[PDB]
Amino acid sequence: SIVTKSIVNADAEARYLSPGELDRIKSFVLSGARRVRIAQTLTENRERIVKQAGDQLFQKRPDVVSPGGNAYGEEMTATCLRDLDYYLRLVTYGIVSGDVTPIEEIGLVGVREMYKSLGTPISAVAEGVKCMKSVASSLLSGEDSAEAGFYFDYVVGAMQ
Amino acid sequence: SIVTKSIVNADAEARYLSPGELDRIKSFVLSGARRVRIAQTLTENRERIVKQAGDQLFQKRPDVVSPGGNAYGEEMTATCLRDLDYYLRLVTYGIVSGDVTPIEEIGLVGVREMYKSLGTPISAVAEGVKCMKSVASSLLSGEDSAEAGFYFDYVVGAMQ
Amino acid sequence: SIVTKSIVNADAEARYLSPGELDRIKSFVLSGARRVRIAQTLTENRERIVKQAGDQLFQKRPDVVSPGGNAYGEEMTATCLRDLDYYLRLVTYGIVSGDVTPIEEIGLVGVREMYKSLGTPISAVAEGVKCMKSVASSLLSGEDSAEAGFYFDYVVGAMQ
Amino acid sequence: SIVTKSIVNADAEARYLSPGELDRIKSFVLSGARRVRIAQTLTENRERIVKQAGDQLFQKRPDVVSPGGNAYGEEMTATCLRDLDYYLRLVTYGIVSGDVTPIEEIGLVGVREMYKSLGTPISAVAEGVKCMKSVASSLLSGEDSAEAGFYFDYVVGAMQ
Amino acid sequence: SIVTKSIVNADAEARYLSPGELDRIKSFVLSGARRVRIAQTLTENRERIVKQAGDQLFQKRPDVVSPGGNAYGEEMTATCLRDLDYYLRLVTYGIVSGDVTPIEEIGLVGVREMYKSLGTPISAVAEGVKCMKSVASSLLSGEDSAEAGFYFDYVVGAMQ
Amino acid sequence: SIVTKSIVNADAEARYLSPGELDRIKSFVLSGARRVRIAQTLTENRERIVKQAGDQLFQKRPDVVSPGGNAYGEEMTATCLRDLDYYLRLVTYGIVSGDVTPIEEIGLVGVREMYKSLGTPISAVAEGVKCMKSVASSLLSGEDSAEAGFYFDYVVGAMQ
Amino acid sequence: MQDAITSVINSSDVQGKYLDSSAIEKLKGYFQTGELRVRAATTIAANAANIIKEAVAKSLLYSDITRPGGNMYTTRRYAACIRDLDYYLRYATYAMLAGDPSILDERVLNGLKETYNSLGVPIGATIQAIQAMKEVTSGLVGPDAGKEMGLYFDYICSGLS
Amino acid sequence: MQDAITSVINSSDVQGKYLDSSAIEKLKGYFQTGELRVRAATTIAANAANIIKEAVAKSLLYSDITRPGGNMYTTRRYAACIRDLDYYLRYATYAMLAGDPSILDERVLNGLKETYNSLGVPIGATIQAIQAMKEVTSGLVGPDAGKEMGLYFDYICSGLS
Amino acid sequence: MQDAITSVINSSDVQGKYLDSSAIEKLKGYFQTGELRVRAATTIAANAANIIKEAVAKSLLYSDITRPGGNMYTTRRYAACIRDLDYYLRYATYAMLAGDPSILDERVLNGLKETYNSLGVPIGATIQAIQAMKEVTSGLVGPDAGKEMGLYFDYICSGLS
Amino acid sequence: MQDAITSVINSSDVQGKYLDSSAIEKLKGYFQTGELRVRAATTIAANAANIIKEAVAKSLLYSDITRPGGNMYTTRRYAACIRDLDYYLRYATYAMLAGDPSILDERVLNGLKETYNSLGVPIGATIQAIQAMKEVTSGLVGPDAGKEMGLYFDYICSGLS
Amino acid sequence: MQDAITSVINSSDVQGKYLDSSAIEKLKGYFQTGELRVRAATTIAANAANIIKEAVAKSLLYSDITRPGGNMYTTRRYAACIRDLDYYLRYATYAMLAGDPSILDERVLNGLKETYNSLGVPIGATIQAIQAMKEVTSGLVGPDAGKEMGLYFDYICSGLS
Amino acid sequence: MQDAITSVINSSDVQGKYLDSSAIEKLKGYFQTGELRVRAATTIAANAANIIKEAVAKSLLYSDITRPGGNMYTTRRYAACIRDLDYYLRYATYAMLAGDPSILDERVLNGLKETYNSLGVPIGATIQAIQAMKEVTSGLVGPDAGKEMGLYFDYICSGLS
Ligand SMILES: *[C@@H](C)[C@H]1/C(=C/c2[nH]c(/C=C3N=C(/C=C4\NC(=O)C(CC)=C4C)C(C)=C\3CCC(=O)O)c(CCC(=O)O)c2C)NC(=O)C1C
Ligand SMILES: *[C@@H](C)[C@H]1/C(=C/c2[nH]c(/C=C3N=C(/C=C4\NC(=O)C(CC)=C4C)C(C)=C\3CCC(=O)O)c(CCC(=O)O)c2C)NC(=O)C1C
Repeated sequence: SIVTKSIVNADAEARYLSPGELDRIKSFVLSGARRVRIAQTLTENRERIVKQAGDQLFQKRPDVVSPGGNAYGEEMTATCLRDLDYYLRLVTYGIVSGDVTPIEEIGLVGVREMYKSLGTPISAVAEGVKCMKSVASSLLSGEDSAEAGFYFDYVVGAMQ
Repeated sequence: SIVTKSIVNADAEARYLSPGELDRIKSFVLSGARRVRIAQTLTENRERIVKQAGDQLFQKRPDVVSPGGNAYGEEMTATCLRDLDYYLRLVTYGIVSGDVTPIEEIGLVGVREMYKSLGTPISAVAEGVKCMKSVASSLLSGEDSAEAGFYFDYVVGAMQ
Repeated sequence: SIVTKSIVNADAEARYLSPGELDRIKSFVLSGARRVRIAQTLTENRERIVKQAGDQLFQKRPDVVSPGGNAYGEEMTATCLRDLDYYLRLVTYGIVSGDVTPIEEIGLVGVREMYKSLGTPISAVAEGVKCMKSVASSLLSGEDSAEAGFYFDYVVGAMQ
Repeated sequence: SIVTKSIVNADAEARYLSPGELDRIKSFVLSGARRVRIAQTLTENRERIVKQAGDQLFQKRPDVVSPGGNAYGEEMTATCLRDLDYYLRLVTYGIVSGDVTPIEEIGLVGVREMYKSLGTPISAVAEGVKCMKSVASSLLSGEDSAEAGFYFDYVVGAMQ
Repeated sequence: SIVTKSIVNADAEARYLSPGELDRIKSFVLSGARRVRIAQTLTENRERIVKQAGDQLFQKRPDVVSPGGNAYGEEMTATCLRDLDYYLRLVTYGIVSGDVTPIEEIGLVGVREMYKSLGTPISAVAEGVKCMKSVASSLLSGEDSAEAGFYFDYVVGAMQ
Repeated sequence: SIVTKSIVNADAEARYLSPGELDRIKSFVLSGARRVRIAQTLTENRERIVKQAGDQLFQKRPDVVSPGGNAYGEEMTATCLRDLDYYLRLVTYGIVSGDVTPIEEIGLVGVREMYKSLGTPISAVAEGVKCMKSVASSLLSGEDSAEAGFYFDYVVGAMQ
Repeated sequence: MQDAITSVINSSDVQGKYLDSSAIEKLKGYFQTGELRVRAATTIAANAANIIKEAVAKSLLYSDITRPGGNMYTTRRYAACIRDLDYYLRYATYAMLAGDPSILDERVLNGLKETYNSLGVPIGATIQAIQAMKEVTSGLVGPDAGKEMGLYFDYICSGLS
Repeated sequence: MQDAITSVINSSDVQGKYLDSSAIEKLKGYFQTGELRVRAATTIAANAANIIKEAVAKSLLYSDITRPGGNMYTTRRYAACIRDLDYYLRYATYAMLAGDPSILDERVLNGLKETYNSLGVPIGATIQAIQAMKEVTSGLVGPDAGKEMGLYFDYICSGLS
Repeated sequence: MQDAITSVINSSDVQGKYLDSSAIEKLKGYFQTGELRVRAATTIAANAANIIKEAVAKSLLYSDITRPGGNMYTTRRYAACIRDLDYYLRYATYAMLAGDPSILDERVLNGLKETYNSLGVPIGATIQAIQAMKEVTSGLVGPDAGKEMGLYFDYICSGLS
Repeated sequence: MQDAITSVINSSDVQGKYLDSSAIEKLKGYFQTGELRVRAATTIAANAANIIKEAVAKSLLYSDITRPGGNMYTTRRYAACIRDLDYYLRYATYAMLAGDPSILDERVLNGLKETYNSLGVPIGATIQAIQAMKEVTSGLVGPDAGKEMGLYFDYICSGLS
Repeated sequence: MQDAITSVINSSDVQGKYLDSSAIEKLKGYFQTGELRVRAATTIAANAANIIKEAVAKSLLYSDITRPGGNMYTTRRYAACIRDLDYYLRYATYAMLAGDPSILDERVLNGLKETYNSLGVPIGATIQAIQAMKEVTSGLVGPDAGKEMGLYFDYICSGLS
Repeated sequence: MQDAITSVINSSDVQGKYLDSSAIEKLKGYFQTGELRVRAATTIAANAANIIKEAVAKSLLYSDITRPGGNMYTTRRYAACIRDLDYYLRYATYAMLAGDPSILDERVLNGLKETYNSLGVPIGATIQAIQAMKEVTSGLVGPDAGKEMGLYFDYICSGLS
């Protein structure tokens, strides 16, 4: 969270928090309800954001659906949409934290080593997350949608 | 400002800004009017915040007013209240910036070397700024007053 | 070459060459003719090693041949086989040098940044070079073939 | 040995061995018999290479044989030829290893501190080893002799 | 002492002492009696050097004697003259040592942190030690007085 | 000199000189006449200290006088006694300086590289300087002799 | 090194669970006490040099510990001791701003009792000095912010005893 | 290294002047365009890898520069060139988020023309590549954010020519 | 850190003995298996990324260890685990090219069981993963090179158990 | 970096000459003024903070240089300026204790006029401040020590002009 | 790390006591033996390379320790052993010049017996070599300087046994 | 920093050309002179300390340069000069083993004439010393290896003049 981040930076410089740092934690705890509602909307439309984005994936990157293809059918294509639910969950976490750090630790540090091991193309996972983004920016209005989207675009961009 | 600070930190890590950093510049430009009003109130009540705080200084630290005393009369006591106007001005600067950096650069880096040269006691300058604080927290309500005060207390605390 | 490499390492330790280093340059200049013949065979069968390996690529990774596909037809598929001729040429260079350094400098440092820019999958370029390998190990006997192959396998392995 | 040396250098760069490094171990294990024969010749003519070189030492550096002299007679001159047998033995070790490292560790690191302690002149030990060299290059033909000699000249040169 | 200091510097450079260093310990042990007499004079006139200097302090810095004042009467003014006896004692120590190191360790490292905690002005402690200096340079002739004074002036100067 | 040495050390710590450092320059300028007399005695007995020590060298290390020998006769033996006059001169320099630094710079840094180039044994130059020492400690009484000797023994000891 | 918000997120993640109502509850509970924490936090920074002067006065001064042969005698040791007091106060404010005591188990109490028994530092006079620092702070941040702050001063004492 | 806000503060300070109405005017003018800047800023981060692929395609590819003996031949030089393109785009976004071109005079154009004439890098093909990067960005951030962004791409070109 | 050749040389040297027929025997025996070692060595480098993908598939995947709360869950821990597998395979190839297991006692197994019981890494699932890596390699280097290679995979297992 | 004693020694050494009567003369002349130098040296260390306060008061204060837009405005620049004054005084005392101006050509004036014209520092107001520092010192060390000291303050001025 | 002079000063300071007659007594007693210490100190520096050659000859040479498989066999180990002898002699001279054995408890014997039992160094042959170094020194510095010197050689032996 | 083999490879690569008969010609020509180079290379390493002693004797010794006030007077400067001679000989052997003079333009002659005119080193007496080093080497490696070696000694001289 940005509380952790402001404590860690002040501790490093062996001080108490600055004015600009106490204002940043205030702006954050008073945005906390906006956050908890964006997250709630995304957790509720879980099944939808994943299935509709996976359906959309197989129509922009069709190469990964069977001839050769890492998602090779009934146990595999299921696992590809699993991984999409793993990043949807890390994105709600990030939004209530005001911080990309729980997405980084759990799913972005070492993401290239792991997917080159399994033989999965990572441009295709980035494209998947870009498709869940759209399906979420539909279910979300004006400023809630600009905010959830900051966190989907970071995840996508750490994947290529 | 916190814009400068967020650019400098991203550049150092050779990246684009984070979600939590773009939210921090948004929270700041939308607080910008609250800032510009707190500053305006303090610039307008300039003569008052300085004279009334100086009058109050000479009643908590009386030792500095004549027997020995660095503020020694008509040219000196005038210069002591001058220095109080120099820190009032650096405090309004800080509030509209959301940042202690223009107070640090202009008046806090090297403040001990300079006052031990002139023979001025710095506990007494810290006490002066603590007195201008009070005279400002009177002229300011509820949350404007908690905010101007974050910046007066930083200046005081870098002085002892 | 391994001459350059032995001079650079002795210079770094500010000395003349060791026994084991003068023996290594001797073993190398007396293998020089074996090298120049392996290279000659590969330069002569240039058109064959490239076209037959490209034909083989499109049969193990078919995904890259048209639906979506980076090699998208008459100007593109031509460019994919071009890139195969660029790495065949860097491999003959390496064999006469006894050194992977001219392959590294010209085509392996920055190969991931460049292919993620163009959108080319690098597993597919590694697979291409693995296919030119086979078509070369056919045209080459017993020990010439074990040697050319050390250099094809290094290039492939720096690509994933 | 050069096997140890190639493993240590690849491990340091956290990799598998290069083409040029696997060729260097191959050139070495196939020279292994040439090595084991040069060593065998030197181990067999042990008594000869030492006594004849010591006899020759006392005729180029005569100063060390009695007036003052570190080799001062029946227990001392015996010990001077002992030390010559110690470096003959470290030289055969080096030749079968393709490496100066067993000569360095056992007899060249700290050789100046030790001889300045005992009062022995080291130019005189270097000259001794230069004399065993000659007596060996006689007993050895064309290329065996160029090779044993790389290792005698390194030992001599680390001694002044 | 300068014995400790000369051993520490030679040990650091892993050597025996220089000519210039053995001459410096000789000059020092033969001055040892001059030292032990200057110290003795100051230890004997202890009560005098402290009370007369404190009486003099309150006449150059009068601000510290009651209105506000850190030395605030019967328990406080007593403690201010205590601290003067603490630095007189560290000064005799220094003179017999030929070294400022026992004054530094016991009373100068951290002297600013400690006095800003208690609220004591340090210019006023420096001024106190400058007053004990005078009362000592009266009781001491020609060269004994130039020497005790090197050590009073160091203490004063590390205090502002 | 020890003036240079005390300035360099204070400058490094960006300060004025310590008590113990101003006492060390005083002890030195008041010993200055003792120094200038020891030097004068050695400069006057120049021809004697060199010829008598060289005559003595050839009787403790006789090996260096002709059979093989670096001092090989009329131009060579002359040059060996020259080098003895070079170190006598650097020793008088050192004594008036209270410092081994003019002996180090002019004749001890690089003394091993230079003598192993010319083929001169350095134990033999150390022994020469040990012989000029004796011839000087005869011409010098009680404490002048203990002092000149600190400087002859340093030179000898930096030579083996 | 976690505050209340990441504490909930990790507990979710080892179960592979999205944030449920129970987790949203704990979360809204921090965000509610949030403005409380920033204000008390400022009040301590502002009164730092001062809480410490008063706490030292009340417990440590004019005692055996400040007289020759005591662990606070010499200027070096007096200054190294109020440095420690600064560390205790700064870190207890951190853990309150965080809502969680793990910065204190991590970067403060991690083998401190061992260091103190080694250098020969009196732990009892330190717990004495922290309990006073506990009284002066609570009588400056007010009651709501003080029940909370006290927890972290108390967490320090129990890790030293 | 100043943004629009500290630019005004310093200009005040060399005169020893408090912030006057004129300074408040310039200040409110940044704070007004502020949300505009954060949004365009995100849109570039999001489309970074992509603006560059399209700009390279349009200007640099299948030319003499990519064929043997050209400054973009070898993988090392192709990767070092889109690295430079990344630097230009990231820093132009910075200067727009800042409202001021001094980060670009400071950390980007500071003696670059000299470095480019030394290593033998073609400045004309780089200005070509930046002008294309200028077109692709403006046709993605929209018109309000694009008049502004273009200024900073243009500031780069004039410092290279 | 010795291979077969220096092992013989040192054993000679603590006895002050020249290389005798017995030592020449052991020496010629390495030089004979030498070309065997360079070839198997290449075959592993060439198939490294691949031996590991297959070994993981066979032992570690779709299990409790990859699901939340397992030591291979999170990308950081999945990548740190196949990194370890890379270390085991690279070092077993080293020790075979060397003829001797001392690089493995030295730079791999030196207090690893202690590190694994500390971080909480399952040793049994690692020995499981190494035994599979043992099967895939032997079925790629062939029988002569495989009796030998297996010794070094086995040496790792016995130092973990 | 030489004092009077090594100056004589080197001049001897480039001629391969032992110390002659002329050299002994110059040498005894330093050793004679030696106690003079240690005393004046102490008197400056003792009055350092003070010479500088008085010199600043006399030349630099209440002027354009201390008011906004002047090179001594801001605390950072006031403190960096009396730091320079400290450097001038400490080094002039060094060169007097040494008997020779080479520490000043070496570690002080080595391209300072260039640095001062770069940062925009007024050299005339600095020579003004040094000449005052020259007056306050001479009126504290006394006449014998003052003819000498002045030489080194003057050596600084001529290297700045 | 204290010599006789600071030993007395600290013992005074933990009591807050000025230097009394008893302390002045101990002090004058060092200053009296002082010229004795500087002279013996020079005589060892002058004869250092030599005390060691003779001590080695008498105890260590032509034995099992110098023959293959002995801890002084190889040049590296012969040179590392007379290095240790140099350390013992240089530090015993230091402690005598100091009047106090604390430099030896501090920078020499601090866990050496542990290091020696680890590397496999024979302590008995080292105490043998130090006792010989004890005999050669005393028969070169003379009797007054030798009762004293011996104490420090003996202090080393008792810390190794 | 290229030898004859990479010189040919790069010249091929800026043209995007495979190795043609002309390139194979130049290549076989190095591989043919190759054993020649390793042997001459050994002969210099073996006689290094010696070529230099003889070259110094012939040109530099008993002259003005070794007497007081000369650039080779003092031990520091005598040792720094035969160090330079070592650098010239070691690097000329490198460039011959390489077949190409670019290591000498790169790591030896790169602005040396400037360094020599700065420190005040006589270039004419150095070219004198290198020409002698040229004569002693050729009269030790024999004629085939000597035409070649001389080229590199000559390349040094022309870069100093
Ligand atoms: C089949 C092998 C793969 C494939 C390749 C492919 N490459 C390209 C475009 C380019 N490739 C290069 C490569 C290099 N330039 C170098 O400097 C080196 C080192 C010697 C190499 C290997 C370059 C520069 C280009 C760009 C073209 C140019 O001259 O500027 C493409 C075309 C991309 C496009 O759409 O424009 C393709 C198809 N395609 C695959 O999918 C595979 C498996
Ligand atoms: C003629 C070669 C020179 C010579 C030699 C000489 N050596 C010795 C004494 C010793 N030499 C050694 C050497 C080594 N020990 C090792 O560990 C190694 C590495 C394998 C070597 C080379 C040692 C240990 C000794 C000491 C004897 C012992 O077993 O302890 C002497 C005798 C010195 C004495 O006076 O006691 C001599 C004569 N003499 C010369 O002048 C020359 C040219």
